[PDB]
Amino acid sequence: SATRVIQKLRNWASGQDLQAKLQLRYQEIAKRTQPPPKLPVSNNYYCTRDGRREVVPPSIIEKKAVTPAPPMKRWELSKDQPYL
Amino acid sequence: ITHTGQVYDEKDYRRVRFVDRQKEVNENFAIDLIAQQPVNEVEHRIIACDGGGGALGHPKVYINLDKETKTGTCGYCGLQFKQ
Amino acid sequence: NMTLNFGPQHPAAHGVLRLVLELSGEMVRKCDPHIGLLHRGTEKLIEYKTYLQALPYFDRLDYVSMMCNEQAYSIAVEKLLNIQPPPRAQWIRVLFGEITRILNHIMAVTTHALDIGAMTPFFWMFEEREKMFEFYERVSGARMHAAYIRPGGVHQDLPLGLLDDIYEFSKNFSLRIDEVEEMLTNNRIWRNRTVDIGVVTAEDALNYGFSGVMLRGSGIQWDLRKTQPYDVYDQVEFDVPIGSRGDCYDRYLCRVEEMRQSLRIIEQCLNKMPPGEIKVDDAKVSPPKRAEMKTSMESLIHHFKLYTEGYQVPPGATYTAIEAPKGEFGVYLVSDGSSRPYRCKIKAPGFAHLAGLDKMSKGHMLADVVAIIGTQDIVFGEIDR
Amino acid sequence: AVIPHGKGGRSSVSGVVATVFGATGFLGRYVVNHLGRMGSQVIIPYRCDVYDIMHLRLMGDLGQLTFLEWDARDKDSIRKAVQHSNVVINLIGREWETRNFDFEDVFVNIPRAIAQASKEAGVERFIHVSHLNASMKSSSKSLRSKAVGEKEVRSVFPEAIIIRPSDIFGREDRFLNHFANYRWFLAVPLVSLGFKTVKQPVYVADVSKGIVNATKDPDAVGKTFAFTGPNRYLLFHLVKYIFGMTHRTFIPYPLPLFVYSWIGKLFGLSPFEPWTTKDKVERIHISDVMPTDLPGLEDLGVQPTPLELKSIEVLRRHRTYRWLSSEIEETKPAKTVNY
Amino acid sequence: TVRPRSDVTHKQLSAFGEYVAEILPKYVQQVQVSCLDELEICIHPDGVIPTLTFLRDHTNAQFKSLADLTAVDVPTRQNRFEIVYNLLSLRFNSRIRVKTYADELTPIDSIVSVHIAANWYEREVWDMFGVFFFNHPDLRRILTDYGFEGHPFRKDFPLTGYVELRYDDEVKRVVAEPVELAQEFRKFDLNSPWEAFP
Amino acid sequence: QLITVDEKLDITTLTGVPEEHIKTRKVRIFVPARNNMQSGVNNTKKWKMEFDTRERWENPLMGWASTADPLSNMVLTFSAKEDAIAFAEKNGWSYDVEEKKVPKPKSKSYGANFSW
Amino acid sequence: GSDRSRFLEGKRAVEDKNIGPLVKTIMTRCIQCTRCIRFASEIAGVDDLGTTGRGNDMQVGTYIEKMFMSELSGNVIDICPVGALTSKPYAFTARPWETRKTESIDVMDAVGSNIVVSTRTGEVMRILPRMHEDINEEWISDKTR
Amino acid sequence: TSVKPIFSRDLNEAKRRVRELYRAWYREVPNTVHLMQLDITVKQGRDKVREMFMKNAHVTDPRVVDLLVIKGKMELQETIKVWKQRTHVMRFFHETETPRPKDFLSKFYMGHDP
Amino acid sequence: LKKTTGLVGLAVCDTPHERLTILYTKTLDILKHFPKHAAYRKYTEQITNEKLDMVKAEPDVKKLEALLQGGEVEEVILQAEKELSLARKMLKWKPWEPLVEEPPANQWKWPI
Amino acid sequence: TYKYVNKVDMKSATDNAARILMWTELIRGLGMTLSYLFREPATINYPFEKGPLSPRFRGEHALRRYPSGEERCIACKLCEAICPAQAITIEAEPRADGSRRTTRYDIDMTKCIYCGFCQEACPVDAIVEGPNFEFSTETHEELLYNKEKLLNNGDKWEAEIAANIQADYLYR
Ligand SMILES: CCCCCCCCCCCCCCCCCC(=O)OC[C@H](COP(=O)(O)OCCN)OC(=O)CCCCCCCCCCCCCCCCC
Ligand SMILES: NC(=O)C1=CN([C@@H]2O[C@H](COP(=O)(O)OP(=O)(O)OC[C@H]3O[C@@H](n4cnc5c(N)ncnc54)[C@H](OP(=O)(O)O)[C@@H]3O)[C@@H](O)[C@H]2O)C=CC1
Ligand code: SF4
Ligand code: SF4
Ligand code: SF4
Ligand SMILES: [Zn+2]
Repeated sequence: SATRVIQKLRNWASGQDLQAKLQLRYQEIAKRTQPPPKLPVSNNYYCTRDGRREVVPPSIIEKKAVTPAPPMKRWELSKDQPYL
Repeated sequence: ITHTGQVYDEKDYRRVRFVDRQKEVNENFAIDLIAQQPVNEVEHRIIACDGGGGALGHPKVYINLDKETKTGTCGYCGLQFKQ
Repeated sequence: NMTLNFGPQHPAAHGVLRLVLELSGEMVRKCDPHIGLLHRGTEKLIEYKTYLQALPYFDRLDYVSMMCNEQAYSIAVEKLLNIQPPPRAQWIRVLFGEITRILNHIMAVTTHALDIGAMTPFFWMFEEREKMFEFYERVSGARMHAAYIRPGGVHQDLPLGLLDDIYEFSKNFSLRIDEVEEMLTNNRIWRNRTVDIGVVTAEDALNYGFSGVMLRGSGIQWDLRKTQPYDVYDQVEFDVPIGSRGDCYDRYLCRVEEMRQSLRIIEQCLNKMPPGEIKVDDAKVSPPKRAEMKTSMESLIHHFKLYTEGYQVPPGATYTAIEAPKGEFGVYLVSDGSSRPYRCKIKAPGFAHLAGLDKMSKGHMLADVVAIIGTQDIVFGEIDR
Repeated sequence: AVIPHGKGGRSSVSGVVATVFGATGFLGRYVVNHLGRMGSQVIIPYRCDVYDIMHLRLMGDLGQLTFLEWDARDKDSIRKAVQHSNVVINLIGREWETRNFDFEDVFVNIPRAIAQASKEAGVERFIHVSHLNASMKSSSKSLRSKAVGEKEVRSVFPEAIIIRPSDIFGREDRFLNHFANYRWFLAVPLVSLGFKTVKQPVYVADVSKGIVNATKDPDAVGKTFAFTGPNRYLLFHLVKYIFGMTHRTFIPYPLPLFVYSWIGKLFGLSPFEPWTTKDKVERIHISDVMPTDLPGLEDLGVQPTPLELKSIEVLRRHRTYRWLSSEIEETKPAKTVNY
Repeated sequence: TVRPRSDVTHKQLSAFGEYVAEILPKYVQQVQVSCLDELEICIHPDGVIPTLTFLRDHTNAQFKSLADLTAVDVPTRQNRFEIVYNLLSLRFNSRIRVKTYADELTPIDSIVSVHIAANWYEREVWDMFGVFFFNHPDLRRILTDYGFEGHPFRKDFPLTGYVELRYDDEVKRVVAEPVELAQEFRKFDLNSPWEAFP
Repeated sequence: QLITVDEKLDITTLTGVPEEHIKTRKVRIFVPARNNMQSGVNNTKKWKMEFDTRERWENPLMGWASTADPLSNMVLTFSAKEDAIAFAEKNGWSYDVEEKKVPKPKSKSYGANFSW
Repeated sequence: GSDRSRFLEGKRAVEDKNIGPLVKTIMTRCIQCTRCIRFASEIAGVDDLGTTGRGNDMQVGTYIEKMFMSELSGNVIDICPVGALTSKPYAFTARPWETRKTESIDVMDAVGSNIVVSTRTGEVMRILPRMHEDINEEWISDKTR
Repeated sequence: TSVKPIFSRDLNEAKRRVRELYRAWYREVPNTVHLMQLDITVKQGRDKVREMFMKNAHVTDPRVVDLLVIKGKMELQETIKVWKQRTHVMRFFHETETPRPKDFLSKFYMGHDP
Repeated sequence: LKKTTGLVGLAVCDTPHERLTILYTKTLDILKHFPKHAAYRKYTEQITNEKLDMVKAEPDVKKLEALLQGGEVEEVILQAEKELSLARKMLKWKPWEPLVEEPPANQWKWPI
Repeated sequence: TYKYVNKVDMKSATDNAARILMWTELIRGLGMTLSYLFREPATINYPFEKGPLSPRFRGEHALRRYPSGEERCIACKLCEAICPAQAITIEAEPRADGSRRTTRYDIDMTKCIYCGFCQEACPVDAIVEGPNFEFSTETHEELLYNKEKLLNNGDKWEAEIAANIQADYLYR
């Protein structure tokens, strides 16, 4: 909330719309005291869902040369904004 | 003297600390406040004691008020229950 | 020449540096940065602390990027355990990881300027950073070193109003960037101070292990969020801002773009965050819920053991790197079967960058060195560890 | 808890609580540092402003040092300070006589009161510090007064330790310095050209280590002591030693004590702090003392430190730049006297 | 709660591990792709510059950047320190670990020639663990105090050191002092005695 | 190359340990014993080298336990007697090896308690 | 075991009795593992303890309240894996992770039983047996504990 | 048994380095006292140097003496340069630390630790 | 043609097809002095051959690049020149030999 | 996807010299700072309008008490076994009611890190970490809190704590 002249002073001097993007929170802010929530929570044997025990001790290990992995696909310029 | 003693002996040099100062000591001893509470009468042989709350109190343990001889006391609240 | 030890207390840089310099008249002949002024022993102490009680060591390595440091450890401990975080948690880590990249860049661009002498950009953005802290405080409880991205997920769900408030901040933040944009991008004074200063050639950047915007600023194509994706970044779309003429300016322009690209990623995360729980719920790894531990015995035992003893991650070793705002932050965690780690080498994007200062700042005067440290975004917590 | 229970150092304890009254000035800041490094509690009574007692707060560890306000006019400040102590040390002493306090008060009346309460509180030791060569009719207002008090102390609280130190040198001293300061005003106007008067100077630490050893030494009870120091030097030579080490030109033009007496009078008039005064002038020129039979630092366990050694530290400031870097072997060699 | 993993990688990298082992038979003692899908080529200490040069400059394995150099100290092993070099290939989007063993008194070579990133990391390994790097330009303490005695990250070094600092008025300097801690660090013996079924 | 030397590789001077903590201090190689309170034998399998117990005293101000033994919380863990004696000799500490105490085989049978 | 619970029903409770001034039997903890009954009958020859009742209210406590008075008594604490009956003097003075454990020798009696002295912050908190096949094989006297 | 040499092969060869360091330090002590405005005398300091170079005077494993030199030289670099302030250098003199007594009766009389 | 190879240092190289042929051909030779059956010679000669095979099969740079699957050709060269240096360096370090020394016992057992 | 960031007719040449000679481009910055003196400062009146916080804000510790008046802490030692700064010492006894309570409790608030690993581990909600952050002290001793500077502390903010616990309990 500022005198229109003063704010047009800031819109003209800035060059950008300034009533729209406020750096100050007036009603933009969510009010506090949000209603209480209720967070979301057979054959559920832990032996089937064992992440910890699933891992194994490390594997120890004419012919054609092999790269560590297929060469990285080169990226391509962005469609929306190629140059900025 | 704190609810747990701690009172410094007059000779203790550890008393200078409180000179030009004083001693932080809570006046509300839980040994007595819990005694200033009505024994919770119950009908059932065993009773629960969530600490007067679900998830805002203490872990829920079932106490055996089976002998009037003894009012079960949940090890967490110190609340005596009168069968 | 003249050995002027740049001030350890000097207001420039991050105030934990010495940088003995040889002054060949006005220009600086050589730099020998003497870091160690903030070596608290982070890696030694972690060996004596359980995996949960070491997470905090991490948000305090690069205090500007809080939750991304943690996201590394959290990824490293998860891989050792072969468990993955639940879907909502992965989006929350990407949501918080992008808020940290905006806040690191607001830190790096604005503090570089005050070193240069521009004072207002810092004040306008820092108010925008206090708004962002509030988001950390309103999800974790602290405005810093939140300890929110824990192994298996985040510690607690997002509060009921956070995503609306993150939209309102992201909605208006873009104007704040180009407001700094108009202030510094075209100014004669900034371009002269920044352009063609500390040019680093592409092969030299890879050889010196720069691995960050310093790597991308010279035109090398590597982000680690699109090369080796972590979490759910594979499901969010963004453009890496690479640059040519590897000079401070191109590096500045890249940092301003990543703030803009992060708003694009934050936009997707709010639009597509899944309903679900925030922590994997095999109680062996992530602690049982407050109601469950107070009503079911298996949960009390699992809470007692997890808090008192620990996860006991299976024996192994892993190097997991995530794109922290500064650059590649990696933890080499060596683990015996015990609940507390055996070694935790924190690779700091910054130990490599500060080494480059002598090569990058050659044929440069005293004032250029202030810009050279500024464009490495070095915070000495990560370097000193 | 008089049982020291720890490896020597901070965080140990040697179990001796103490009230060191003059711990705002020159000697007490070292006493607290030794009593303190000896990890003994120290109730430091301060009438000063806290901003000036901070320099004392680190010379100790968590809880070791306790502060409380005391004003000599009123007791109960003396009483509560000494209430829980077992050791008491008296370091009160002022060169000039401020309008509110006379050599009477700072050297007799007060130490008496402190010792009064000391005995009343049951403290075992009342280490008291009176000046060396300081007896009745010693032709100096203070020294005479100082001895009068020594009696008052002994009377009220017998079995008290009484140290009588020689001139005390060491950083922030007003001995070497007073002489050094002469550089500012003309040249050293030494009476007797500085000859005919000899002074034994002792380092502050040597006295401080002695007071600390005495607080903890059993045989020290009811024992007077004189901390004379290693070498006896004639005044002219010591001013010349202060110069050369000060690296500023020296001129020992003479004059009679009576003139300088009248002179300092004016300096004393200075409201804040006399640069010099009749009493000081006297204790410098006329004051001369030969210890004869008193235990001393060696007896109490300190090897008196010669002035030849620790004089850089206290005069390296008084040099102009371009001389500041001057080392010690370069300093004009000194020489000792017997007389 | 079971990592989403790609078996393609295990195989592809395993295959590279055999490739590196075939190309350099003289220095590689054991190659293994762990189940975390990462690769580790363990080399004799003498192979530090040959193995890393082959990886930095080979068309089928370009490993341009040194992610980090660190040394785990297993006190039991005869050669306690286990220097580990983690390297990244921007070209093939993959990472490798070359780890070699060094004792207290046997130095290993310096890769500063192969990667200039290591100039600092090698100084930190010397300061932290005491491993010495041969023909290393300017090896000297990176992180510890100028006068520090002892190598801190060694498992045999006390957490809290032996010296601490304080300002002593009597000497007007920050003086060291044997360490006295007001609360020893309670060492918790938290480690279960029931082992997990593998 | 390959010079020959005959020392017990005393690195006592490369370690950096203050003399008094390398001279008057006895390591005690031993395989930790089981916590009678539990029956898990996973904490009695690796040899540990712990140092002597020196003064643990009380902080006068808060009553906490204080100490001046820098090497107090030190429990190096080895995998065999041989590798622990080596480390102690390597660092110049005095050792007191204690042989392992594995329970001997005690024959157990269910039916036995039914005899008469 | 299992990450979660499926027991949505009501738990049971037994009645704490007094077995002596050394053993605190908060026996609602008991997993009816009958180690106590056996030790009491096979190592210490005092057959005072026993099981009473069938079903889910089998409580392993003395039918009449007669204290378990015998040497070798405190071993029940160490041998009950559950914390149903534990030591009354060392009731709540500590918690095991903190206790620093130093292995030493029994001096109260001449059998020289091996023992582990558990010390926290410098005062002994409990002495529990450590196994010596020949001298004390996992057991220590009521006196030396 | 066989061991690779760090830098020197025989103890004698190495000692050549040990002396090339002694000299260096000796010729430096004077400089330090003046540069770092230390207060101890040239003689006094030079004494310390010998003490140290002497403290280590019992090892015979060349590799160890090859290693202590290096550590030794590094300490010069810092001291030659002023990378080390007065505090650092003066720490070699235990100025505040009260030297611990050694006599048994002198220890029994204080501190339960041996 | 190409105004600037993205990477800062690498500068546009005219005659890409030529520079390469020379570097690749030199290499195909340095490998010759390697022991008959040395993995390096057997594999690096397998690669260098395929690239020389395309360097001469296709005359359009941009095209060539896709085939060599490198970055800008100015890079395919940077690499061709380094392999040559490794090839020279490898022939001295003689990596093909039998292992220098087997690890001491238990020098690679992590759960220690 | 990658994006380039930094990659003459007289009309253009004059335009370039009109932006170098009659600087017109440092003017687009001066008007940019002129756009901000006329806006409302964000500064809050500090002592009178303290900034905004959340019920999750972790500050000064406090020991909650059961409504009856019975201390909630049952000396588990589940809160120093996790406290990473190694700050807590809670030596306990049977309190002579037969109950189970502390004789000792401690935080050294010059070691604590306000991580809240003690409020989430406590199975009874005894130790919390309140929303204080104005408790600076002129001395070192006033930060080594004892059980009575945490219990009467918790006898102070319990009207203000419980609202925030009840406000966040579900999310926890
Ligand atoms: C044909 C008719 C007869 C002939 C008539 C005369 C011939 C035509 C004359 C045309 C004159 C054009 C303007 C010339 C004067 C302006 C100063 C100038 O020449 O510019 C120098 C400098 C340019 O900077 P740069 O882009 O780096 O150029 C050098 C590149 N190597 O500029 C700078 O960078 C200086 C920047 C310093 C910081 C400036 C900050 C802003 C200042 C705002 C001031 C606002 C108030 C000004 C008015 C005050 C009035 C009292
Ligand atoms: N060379 C020397 O200094 C020698 C000293 N002595 C004796 O040793 C004692 C200590 O000397 P020194 O410390 O240098 O003397 P100071 O001038 O430093 O005064 C000693 C302390 O006494 C306090 N004090 C002075 N006057 C009063 C007063 N009226 N009421 C309360 N406190 C007061 C001062 O604190 P505040 O700032 O609050 O006044 C000061 O901290 C002296 O009494 C002196 O007689 C003996 C021989 C030589
Ligand atoms: S041993 Fe412990 S648990 Fe097993 S029965 Fe006897 S008491 Fe119940
Ligand atoms: S505070 Fe909570 S956790 Fe810490 S002891 Fe008391 S109850 Fe157990
Ligand atoms: S907050 Fe973290 S640090 Fe402070 S006490 Fe609770 S746990 Fe220990
Ligand atoms: Zn209850």
